Amino acid sequence: VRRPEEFSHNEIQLSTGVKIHYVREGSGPPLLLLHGWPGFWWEWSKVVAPLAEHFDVIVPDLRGFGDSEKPDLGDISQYTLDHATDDQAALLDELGIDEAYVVGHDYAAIIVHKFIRKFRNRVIKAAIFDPITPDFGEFYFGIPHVSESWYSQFHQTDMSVELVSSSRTACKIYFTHFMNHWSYRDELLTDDEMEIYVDNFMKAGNIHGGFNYYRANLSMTSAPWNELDDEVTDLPVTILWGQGDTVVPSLLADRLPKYYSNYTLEIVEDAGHFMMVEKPDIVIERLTAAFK
Amino acid sequence: PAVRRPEEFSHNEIQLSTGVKIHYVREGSGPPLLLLHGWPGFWWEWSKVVAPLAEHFDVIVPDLRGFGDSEKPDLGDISQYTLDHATDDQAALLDELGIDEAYVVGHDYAAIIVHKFIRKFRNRVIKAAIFDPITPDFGEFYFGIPHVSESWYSQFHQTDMSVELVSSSRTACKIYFTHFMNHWSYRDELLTDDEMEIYVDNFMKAGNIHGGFNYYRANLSMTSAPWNELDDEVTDLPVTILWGQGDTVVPSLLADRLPKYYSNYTLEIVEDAGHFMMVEKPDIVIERLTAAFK
Ligand SMILES: [Mg+2]
Repeated sequence: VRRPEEFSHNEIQLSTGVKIHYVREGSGPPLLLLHGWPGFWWEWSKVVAPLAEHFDVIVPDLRGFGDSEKPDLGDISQYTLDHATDDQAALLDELGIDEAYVVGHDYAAIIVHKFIRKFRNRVIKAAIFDPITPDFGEFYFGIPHVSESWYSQFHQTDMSVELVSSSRTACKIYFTHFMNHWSYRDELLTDDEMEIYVDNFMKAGNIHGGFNYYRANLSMTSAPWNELDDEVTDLPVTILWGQGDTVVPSLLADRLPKYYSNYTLEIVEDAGHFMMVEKPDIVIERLTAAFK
Repeated sequence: PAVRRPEEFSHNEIQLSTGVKIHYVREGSGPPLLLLHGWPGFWWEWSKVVAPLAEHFDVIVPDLRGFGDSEKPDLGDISQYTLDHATDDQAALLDELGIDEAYVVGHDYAAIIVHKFIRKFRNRVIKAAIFDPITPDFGEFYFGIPHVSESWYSQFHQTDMSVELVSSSRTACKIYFTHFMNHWSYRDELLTDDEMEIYVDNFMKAGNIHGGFNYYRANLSMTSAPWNELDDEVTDLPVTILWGQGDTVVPSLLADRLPKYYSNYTLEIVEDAGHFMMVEKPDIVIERLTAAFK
């Protein structure tokens, strides 16, 4: 287990008005790895050094997460996924990168979906794990998947922030459920690993900032998708799907042709929602091979 | 120390033909009147209306199985937490008290219990009243869009983590339940802090958190069917319906569904009341029940 401090840390101010934290190492074509919720850059820790043999690996914290800036926590409008998508192109800008390989899942599955249609000329190839497409809502908020999406509505309440942040123990109890339930195997993280997550989420504004994503993009009056996002894209895309993902299940894969005309699909039977945590060997091999 | 303390009632615990030990308080002289709580709650949610009602009724206020000081059936066996069981418990309690027929009042989970009781045990009801009723119709709306913004908690309770988090301390327990007491109420703050501490005292008892959540696992999981073909019966029992317009979880726009199941009822929408009519507007409860049950 390679700890957060055993990485090379950076912080820069982007044109989008927000300060973004990221780690970086390796040499080669740029490779941007984007986390979701629950998460922050460190969820990719198992795969950074191996990929750094072939890529300039760049792993930022999304705004509202990790050590990146939390916009005014009372301003839900700064937590749209469109903002976080613009943050990624502005990061490449600030680093003098013309185009990059892009990888995302969970919330970052939407960012990548948006990114390669709005910033097509900034992406070489892309990969998405357990992708989420504009037609996801009808299922996600439907019967019986409401059994799984309840947390998105929990996070609209002020009491959710108050309860989850009431102590380290309450924080660990809450987040431990999603890491395991959304995973193929019964226990995803070692206790020490989970403790590093609690360290992260007990940072000022991180519980609140993460829930604002749900208030900004998954409320009953939220409209996070754009007309642009309905475009079929012919970008070469690598799709991996964890058959164990209970919240974004692999059966939704029959919807990919609605939006992608040139993709590979691999359903991993013994993986769930966190491919880079549970099956890092696979993430490493397929990205190295797909990205030349 | 500003409301009738829970110690200041006449308590009794009784084993029933159904196999559970039921706890209840009782006082008053008159025709019998059974008052049934829901979630979050226990017998003491009716405490503001018991003594005023006890001047004309024989008030009987039990803890539902899984709640309060009533027995928790095996917590790993959700089959013992269906609303059919809790309805039978009410008849079993009348039996054990020598009561042939009673006035009956229910809301929330007890709104369902009453719906079933007045159809299966019509022989045992004089008249009934339901606050913010819940009909067999309910699921399509409760789990529909956008009400999933309000029913998330029913699915939260399916998880093991919900029990682990909410029982983690008095603080967590109080933060959690405070949300529902207030959010489901017309006014911003339903309970005084001292009243809330009594609620926390109750839910920090062994199995009261787990047991309450089991009602959601037995009756409101996606594989549940708590309703029966009988419950589709249209009943002509005279039913008093009071509806809090500020109720966010069982909203009063649902009143158009009542004729589907009731042919002899009164309806009054209370503008400045929410999900807990007997807590937020105790006077209306007292005045309406005493008027209807004469
Ligand atoms: Mg699992």
